[PDB]
Amino acid sequence: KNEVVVSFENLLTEENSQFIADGTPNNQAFQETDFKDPKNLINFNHYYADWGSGYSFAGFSYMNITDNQTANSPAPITGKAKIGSVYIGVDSTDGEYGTPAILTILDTNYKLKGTWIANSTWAYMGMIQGDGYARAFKAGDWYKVTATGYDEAGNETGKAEILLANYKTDNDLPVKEWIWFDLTPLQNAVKVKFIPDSSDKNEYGMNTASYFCLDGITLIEK
Ligand SMILES: [Cl-]
Ligand code: NA
Repeated sequence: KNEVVVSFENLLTEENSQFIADGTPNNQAFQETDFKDPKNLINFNHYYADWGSGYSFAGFSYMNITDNQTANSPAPITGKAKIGSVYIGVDSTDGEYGTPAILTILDTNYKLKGTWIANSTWAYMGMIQGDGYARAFKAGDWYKVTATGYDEAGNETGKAEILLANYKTDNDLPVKEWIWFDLTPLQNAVKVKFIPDSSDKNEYGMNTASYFCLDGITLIEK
């Protein structure tokens, strides 16, 4: 069964750049658009706005941003992509005003094999020292990403999970590397939703940044 790695290389011309929607960002609400990879394998949804501090995204975004020092950076804590220079930034929430990151496989001969995943700098900084809204992690805290698969009609096909932090003691740290997230348990999913969660949460949702990163998204033939 042939494997293909989705790539957004050769799309960004400048350093420290990201996908920018065709529409006009506003400070009222997120607007939604989509982008597909150059091989027309997967459609990724993308939310965008500008609340007054510059372009703000949710859902998926391809970028080459390397800043792993600024407290609110969407860049992986590694400060670099797993493969090449381009990776995918994800800001995903579920619920009422939720902006979930849901990809759709377009070349339906393929299913997802998996992906590399890493913590965003924003989520990592929140866990190691807090960020006002988020509090520093201690024994018992965790950070998770759950992938839910669906068929074309939207019927659930399977679910997979991975931890990006799991503090057994006050002295532990979140995952600082790219790690492999096996997505074959989603079965023949066409649509895949990625939702982050944290032990640092309340009634309104999670306090740790709902930002994480993906790279080397791999498809395998069914
Ligand atoms: Cl648009
Ligand atoms: Na990459």
